[PDB]
Amino acid sequence: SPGEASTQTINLDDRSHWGGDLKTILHTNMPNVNEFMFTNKFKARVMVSRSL
Amino acid sequence: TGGRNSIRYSELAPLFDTTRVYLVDNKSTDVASLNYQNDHSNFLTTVIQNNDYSPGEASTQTINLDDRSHWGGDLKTILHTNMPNVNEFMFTNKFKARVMVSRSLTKDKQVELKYEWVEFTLPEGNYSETMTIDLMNNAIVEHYLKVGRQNGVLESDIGVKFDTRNFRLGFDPVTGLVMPGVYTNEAFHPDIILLPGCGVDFTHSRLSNLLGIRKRQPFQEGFRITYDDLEGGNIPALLDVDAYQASLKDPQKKPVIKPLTEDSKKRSYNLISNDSTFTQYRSWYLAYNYGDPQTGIRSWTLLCTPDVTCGSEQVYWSLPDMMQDPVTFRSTSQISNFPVVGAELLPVHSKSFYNDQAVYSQLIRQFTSLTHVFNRFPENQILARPPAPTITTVSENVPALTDHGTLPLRNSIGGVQRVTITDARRRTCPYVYKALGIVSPRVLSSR
Repeated sequence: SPGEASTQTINLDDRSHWGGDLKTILHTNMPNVNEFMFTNKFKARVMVSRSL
Repeated sequence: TGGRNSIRYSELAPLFDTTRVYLVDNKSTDVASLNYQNDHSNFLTTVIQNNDYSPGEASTQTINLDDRSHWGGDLKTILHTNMPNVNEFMFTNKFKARVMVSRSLTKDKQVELKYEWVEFTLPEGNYSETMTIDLMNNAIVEHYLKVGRQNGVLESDIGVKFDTRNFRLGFDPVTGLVMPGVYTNEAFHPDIILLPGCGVDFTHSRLSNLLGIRKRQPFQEGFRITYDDLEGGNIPALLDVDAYQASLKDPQKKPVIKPLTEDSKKRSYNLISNDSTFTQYRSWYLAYNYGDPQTGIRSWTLLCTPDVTCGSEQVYWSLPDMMQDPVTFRSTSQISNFPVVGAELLPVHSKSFYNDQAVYSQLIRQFTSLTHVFNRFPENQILARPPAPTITTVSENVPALTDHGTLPLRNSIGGVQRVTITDARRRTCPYVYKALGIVSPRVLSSR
């Protein structure tokens, strides 16, 4: 079971300090502008009223 | 041994050399909390027999066989079932047969006989060697009703019957007839009586074994036995008793030649020719014993003892959480593939008893009275009711105090072990009332 597996363990030998090589494959699809990367907002000051 | 013994538990102190851990189901605290949704053939047990801890909590603690040694334990077990003779699981409640299902005068003036394969099922229950047969014949009839008859089918032509007598004892080498005018109703092994255009298949039923008709080379998926197969060995016809007796008053030939044709209530005995002394009805027994041994069924089939149990099948124990996985077994979590530590025959034997009721019944239907759903054709000598054999057998369940060897086990036995009994096909077995395991670890070697 996945649960059951969560119990078992891989045991690198105890008598030695071990190390591992970590290679990874990352793939995204984030868009140009969006709310998260803060590319969808921007404050500007404009004219909002004109009266005599 | 020396420092390698120590069997330890949380603070409870050092125990030295073999001891005993117990695998039990009936443990009260466990039931309620762990194996609620499970059954006796696949449950969880707390092996920690310490009164003070929750079952959950216990599931944490562990029995530690000393680390410095490879340990082993003796596994004795008590298995007790109660599985019935016939049932859906062991495939003893189903069996396909091909019967007549329609009879109508086709469009011109010729006729039509259409046949079909139908699966009949028995009411689950534990039966006799015989009453089982009967249940089958009945199940054939029960169908003839819902369909057969109400479509031009006359009992005078029901296609399959499971009887039990040697339909050719009275037979006379010259007259070509069963002289005594009655097929001597003594029991001699289950048989199968077919008719033209039909037969039976056991491809998916152990009932075959109940009958005692085994395939001469079993590992062949498929078991169909049809008319055309039962060659040579058609039930000879009964001689006309009356015609013969009534004669002898006046070249000058006698009433012999007359082979009866039908019986009271005029049931056709379907004779091949208005000539031939042989009826169209064909018997397996007859075939096997009397027709060409090198060509007949005697060739590809084998005649043998009944056995109600339908076949001694075995079961497999598995204690995944407490014992090292035997040689080639892969370790997993798929219940239907756990490692196996012990095999044993499923606790069922066949007791035999002497039948007095053998003849008692021949002296009650000779003195007319009601009928059973079993003898719906009393006056037929063929669709009659197979004679009860003396010595019936009955599937009987029995406790099996078995004992598997001594197995290698892990040195860190979990607070909660999982027990699992499986069958040949690998699935729990509903018919298990009690499983009990006793393990006695003891040092085997050193690390």
